[PDB]
Amino acid sequence: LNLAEMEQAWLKRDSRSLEVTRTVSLAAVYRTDNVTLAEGIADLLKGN
Amino acid sequence: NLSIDGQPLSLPVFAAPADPAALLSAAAAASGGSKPLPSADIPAMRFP
Repeated sequence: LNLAEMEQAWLKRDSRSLEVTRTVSLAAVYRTDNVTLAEGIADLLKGN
Repeated sequence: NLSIDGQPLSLPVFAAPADPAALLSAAAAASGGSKPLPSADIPAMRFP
């Protein structure tokens, strides 16, 4: 009975849903840091 | 109306006893209304 209560709650709360992709070019959010990946990756050369 | 010995010369008062009553108890049909259907909603899944 509890499982059926939960299943029917699910069947009422279930529906379609909007779904989106977001392409996050991390070079941009690195440009927000002005330390962008292109030169933030090559300079990293150490066995630290 | 007795005899010389005081014994009654008449026939005694007989009394037909009562027939034991037939027991009778209450018997009633169970009564109850139906239940109304719940509110409807279009689910997430198709009909099949």
